[PDB]
Amino acid sequence: TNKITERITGHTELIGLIATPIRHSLSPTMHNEAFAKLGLDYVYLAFEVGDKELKDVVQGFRAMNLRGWNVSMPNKTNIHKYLDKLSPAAELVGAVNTVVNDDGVLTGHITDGTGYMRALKEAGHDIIGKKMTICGAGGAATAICIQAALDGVKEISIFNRKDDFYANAEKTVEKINSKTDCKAQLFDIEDHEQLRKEIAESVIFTNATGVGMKPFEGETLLPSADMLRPELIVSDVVYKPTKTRLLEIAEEQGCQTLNGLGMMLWQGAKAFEIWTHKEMPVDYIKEILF
Amino acid sequence: MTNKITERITGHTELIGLIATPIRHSLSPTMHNEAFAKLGLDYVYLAFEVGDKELKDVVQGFRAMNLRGWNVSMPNKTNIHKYLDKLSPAAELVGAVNTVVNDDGVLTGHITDGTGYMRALKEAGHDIIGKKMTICGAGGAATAICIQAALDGVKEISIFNRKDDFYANAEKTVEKINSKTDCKAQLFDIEDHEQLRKEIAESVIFTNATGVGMKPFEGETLLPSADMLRPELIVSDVVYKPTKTRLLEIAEEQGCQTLNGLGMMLWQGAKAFEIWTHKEMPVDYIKEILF
Ligand SMILES: NC(=O)c1ccc[n+]([C@@H]2O[C@H](COP(=O)([O-])OP(=O)(O)OC[C@H]3O[C@@H](n4cnc5c(N)ncnc54)[C@H](O)[C@@H]3O)[C@@H](O)[C@H]2O)c1
Ligand SMILES: NC(=O)c1ccc[n+]([C@@H]2O[C@H](COP(=O)([O-])OP(=O)(O)OC[C@H]3O[C@@H](n4cnc5c(N)ncnc54)[C@H](O)[C@@H]3O)[C@@H](O)[C@H]2O)c1
Repeated sequence: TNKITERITGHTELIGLIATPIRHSLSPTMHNEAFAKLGLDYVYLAFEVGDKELKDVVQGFRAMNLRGWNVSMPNKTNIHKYLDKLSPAAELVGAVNTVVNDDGVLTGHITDGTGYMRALKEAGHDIIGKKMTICGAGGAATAICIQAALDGVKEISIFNRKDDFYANAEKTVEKINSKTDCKAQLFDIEDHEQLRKEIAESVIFTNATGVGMKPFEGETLLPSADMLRPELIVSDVVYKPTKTRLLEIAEEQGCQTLNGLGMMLWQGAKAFEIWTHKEMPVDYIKEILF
Repeated sequence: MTNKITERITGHTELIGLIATPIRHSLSPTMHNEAFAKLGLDYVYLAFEVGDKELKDVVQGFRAMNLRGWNVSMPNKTNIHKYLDKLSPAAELVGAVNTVVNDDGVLTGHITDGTGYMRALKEAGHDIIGKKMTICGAGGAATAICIQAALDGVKEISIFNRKDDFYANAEKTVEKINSKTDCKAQLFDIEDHEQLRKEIAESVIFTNATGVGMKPFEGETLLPSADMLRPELIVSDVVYKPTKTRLLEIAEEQGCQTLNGLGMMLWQGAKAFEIWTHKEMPVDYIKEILF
């Protein structure tokens, strides 16, 4: 006996993911499994789209009436030119990773920061009204620092090395202090004495850099274990490995820890809720993915 | 060893589109997604509501998206050549495109309905190559069939159609056939029953390529009387919903061998499937699932 098994028919609609490289992404599995579970007639697909293709793809998407899509490197900071509106965070961050189409009007959103903050809250970590020291000034750190500010974190000390992102960090600081009530400051990651004071004075220490992840597995920006203390919360955006070097040291010091699994899941949920006004079953998806 | 990921669509899966409007009740996506699943090809087929105002932006967007290919239907078949790079011989002579394939950034337009019709006949043991056909219709499907038929080597084709918007198209099709193929084509009024009787009597096959037999015209047929048919004559209809139109009902009763449009539909898909993947769609397996 043989019958129809494909849930994809002429009624099925598309949610995209446009970036490059991108085909190894886990996001399609996340959303497809989420749609399947909820009985939603959508499929999610990734497309290799870069600078040269971006304008055409978005015009194409409007013409195809797509409900929305994700956007990843190297399009996140450029896509606003082809959108109609931006969420407060996208406008403040200057990056878009999620687009939604409402009656032809394209609104750009940024869900990485939201996801990160949500994952903390779900993990039972309250950093609202408290201080955070964070490493990094890239796409993720920026979204985290701004969403954190917008959510009510009182103070953020940012540490980054003197590379291509330091100037972005400076903007993040300036953006945070001028258009937010959160107080932010930037420090060189090599300023180890300042790093010590900032960590001691923070309820959370967060890695938002590629350090800890390939090609830097087994490496941490943390110079010494004695900069951590038992009550300190230590988090990392990295989740492959499930325990970075930083999170290993953290456990050894008695700290409570959290890798990036939560953040990737909840940034997916955010996107999903934006497109469907439904809650992604994170616990279910989590099981399926890991 | 457990693997709950039951969804075969990942960041690797590529897209084959269908652009037209209306188009969401189309069966094509089931057809290809089932074929892809069965063969293990990492592809998915989706439909998009695309019409005149959206066509140019969509095709330009599929190029940017580097899609492998897509199907095209009403009302885009005759306008799409404008945004393509090359056309198959049949696509250029027909002037319509229903299938596009992207080879290294170069988009080629193909027309598979005529190909699908002829293939279905051959699979059903009917050889009309070098013979005469009488056909009813002057719409997209009839035009594709007549032109492909001529290209495949049909010797002569008598076309019948009512005096509606399509008659002018028929005349054009006749001219295309006579001037660029070795086939002889003539056009007659469908209400000229005596010419119809004669053409059918001189043909090896009689084909309906109009919407008569299909709702809102079920139970109805353009064939004025059973008298015009005979046991040897092959009678075919492009319609397959219903699977047995009044025409095929009458033809059967007169001892004729019949064939509905179910093969045309399957083999039109098969052709597309083959232009895109260079593989054979398993028609037999897909027919079980669909119908
Ligand atoms: N959990 C999630 O869902 C999630 C989401 C986004 C990003 N991430 C992870 O966060 C990390 C950074 O992402 P991004 O998009 O912001 O990257 P990015 O390229 O935008 O930023 C790179 C950041 O890491 C720093 N950096 C890189 N190499 C370094 C080194 N050797 N020493 C010191 N600092 C270094 C840079 O200064 C900068 O702050 C990646 O590992 C990524 O996988 C995780
Ligand atoms: N088997 C397949 O895969 C396949 C593929 C394409 C079309 N079709 C079917 O073939 C039929 C025609 O397709 P098309 O796209 O060429 O249609 P079309 O709208 O382009 O053309 C309609 C044709 O039918 C004729 N017609 C319609 N109503 C009539 C009537 N009451 N009396 C006399 N003539 C009439 C017109 O004269 C014209 O030639 C439809 O029923 C369609 O569903 C089947």
